[PDB]
Amino acid sequence: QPAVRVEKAGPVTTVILNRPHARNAVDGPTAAALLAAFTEFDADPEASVAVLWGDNGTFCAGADLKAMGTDRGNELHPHGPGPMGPSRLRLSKPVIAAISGHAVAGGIELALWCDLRVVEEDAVLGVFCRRWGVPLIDGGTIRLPRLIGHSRAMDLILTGRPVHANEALDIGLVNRVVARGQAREAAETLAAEIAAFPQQCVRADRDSAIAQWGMAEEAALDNEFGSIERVAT
Amino acid sequence: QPAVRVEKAGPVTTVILNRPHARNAVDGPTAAALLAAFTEFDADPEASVAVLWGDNGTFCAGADLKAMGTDRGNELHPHGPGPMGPSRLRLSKPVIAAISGHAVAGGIELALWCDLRVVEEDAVLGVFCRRWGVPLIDGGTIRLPRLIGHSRAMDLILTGRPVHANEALDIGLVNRVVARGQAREAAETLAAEIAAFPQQCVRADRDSAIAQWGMAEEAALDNEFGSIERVATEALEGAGRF
Amino acid sequence: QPAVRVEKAGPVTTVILNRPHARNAVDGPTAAALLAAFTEFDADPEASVAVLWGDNGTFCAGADLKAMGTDRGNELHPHGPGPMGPSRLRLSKPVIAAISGHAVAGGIELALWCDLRVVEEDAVLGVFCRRWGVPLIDGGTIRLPRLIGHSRAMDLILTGRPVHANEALDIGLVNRVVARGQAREAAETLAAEIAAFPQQCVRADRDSAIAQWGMAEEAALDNEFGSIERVATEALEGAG
Ligand SMILES: [Cl-]
Ligand SMILES: [Cl-]
Repeated sequence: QPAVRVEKAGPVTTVILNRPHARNAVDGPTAAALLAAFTEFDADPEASVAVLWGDNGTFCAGADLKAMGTDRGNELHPHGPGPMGPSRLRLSKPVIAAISGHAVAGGIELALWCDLRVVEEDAVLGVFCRRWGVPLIDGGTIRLPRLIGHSRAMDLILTGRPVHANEALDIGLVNRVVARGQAREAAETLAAEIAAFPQQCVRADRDSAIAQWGMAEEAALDNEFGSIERVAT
Repeated sequence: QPAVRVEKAGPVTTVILNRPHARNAVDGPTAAALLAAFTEFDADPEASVAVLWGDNGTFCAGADLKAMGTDRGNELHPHGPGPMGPSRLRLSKPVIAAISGHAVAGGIELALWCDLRVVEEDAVLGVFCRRWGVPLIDGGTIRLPRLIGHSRAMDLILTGRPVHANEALDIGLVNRVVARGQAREAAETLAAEIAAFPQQCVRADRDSAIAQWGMAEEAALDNEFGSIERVATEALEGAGRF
Repeated sequence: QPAVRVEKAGPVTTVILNRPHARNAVDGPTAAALLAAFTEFDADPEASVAVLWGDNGTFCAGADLKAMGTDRGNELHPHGPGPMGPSRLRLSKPVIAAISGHAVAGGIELALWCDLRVVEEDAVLGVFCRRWGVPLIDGGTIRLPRLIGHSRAMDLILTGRPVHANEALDIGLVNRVVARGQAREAAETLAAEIAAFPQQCVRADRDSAIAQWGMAEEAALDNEFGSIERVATEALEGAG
């Protein structure tokens, strides 16, 4: 019955969202638990790669709209943590989204906060909060243009339209498409593969790819150079 | 036969370029009129989404090469407005390009300045000014890479080659492809769809998506959080529905 | 037998990497020769576009792993030049990658440093250094996300996987795919096409497309406006 649970298999930690009646929507306490799970993952020396997976046939419907306006609603912190929980956490290690069913609104934002996205053939991603007038305040306006280009990003943001798996893959919004029911396993396999590689190197390259955004090239290249030292140590 | 005219249909404002002899090329006075049309749109509280449409079977051929070297030539302002007119204006509300025929040179730049692009199946986009030796000075060198990625932007910019609708859609250069004759209508329908959503929320998300470019992620996320206060009145007005 | 040579045909300069026993891997001395070749190109007023081509059926396998840990290894300079040689050089004129065989590790970074990439249909690109535990330190972490978007870049970087030509084209990692053995010719043809346009204007647009990254839009636009002055002489030359 816990909204969030964590299962580990060697160096891959799977963080699991489970709110069957709420289509894995995330309220205040669920957000805090998601944040706690990723903070533990980040600090855990034995954990190399995480997987974020929604249980029971869907990924995440976004913020819990029933709970908004109540004591259980998402917390609104100007400098973070983000309303969905970990959406402003800059992890030292990668996370793979394992998406079944719907990843919409705050749920697409959690997907986008992950480093890679594995989706099932019938899954749907979208900015559905467009319909409701609830703004993207879990990084969607920053990550969508950077992940897939401003043009496509503006399409998804302005229209709020659904994006199915084949289009999602074609435009780079997701990285793998697998059969129905297979997302968790495919993501965990991918995570295990990334975890088998030399880890300080994975982390130096990842951290640089993320940090370079918004930097002038010379400055970005000076930072990238620091990876040598990271992997010597 | 005014070069620029404006037609409104509820909350959608259509800005129409019409210079049949010049294939909708934009000289100085036309640029000023385009700028004024969009300035008016920006200030009109009843107007939610604009459509930029070229009349008589084409979008825009670029800056008017025939007006070059005359007092009808495009104006060159170091800090704006841009030569094509509205190309350095940051509108508070979105614009959709409705592209028939050609969107080339300064004309592809107008298309890129819009938020979304709907093109007809036989239309052609391109940095044709490459052949002419006329530089991109209406944001093309900035918006092409950010819109479709640096690699494809370099292809289009270096070669100046034509891009047909098929390829344009595949690479994200355009967002919708429709049948010949249908761009204005399809763009207007898409515009009405966007205008039917809660608008302060639309504008908050759009403004952040535009502004985050070049910012460090933390500062960008701090700015994005501002959207809560932007929609506060509108969320309350809609509290019943919600 | 020289590791690097240079051949010119009119305004197109082809820089050729040839280390057939080492799969065109780049050690310290080869890197220095690649840098010198591109430095010469950059200063050559008659050279308009460069082509980077690997001889003998492959492009470049990255840093020479056998030279690594010796005094022939790549040099490590905090502020440049880059270990592969020219990878931190911001050239005043464009370069086209002509890829056969493999462009991996440092080799994919040289490909990404070029402006355009023409690849052979059986060619393979990849971040193979992921397996080796050697970091991307020739701009791959910067150029990959900017070139094809953050999502696809993270795929390639984290997994280190091989990307074939068809996928490469589809995702914008390469710009043209041609038949086996034809990358050099196809790149030289494309280079000559680009060389035939007015060049000050090409260079103004290119420099602005590069410089704008990281800049706020407004500052980027102010910089872009400078292209008018850059082309002033050329515009008059072409006036009538
Ligand atoms: Cl895009
Ligand atoms: Cl991408």
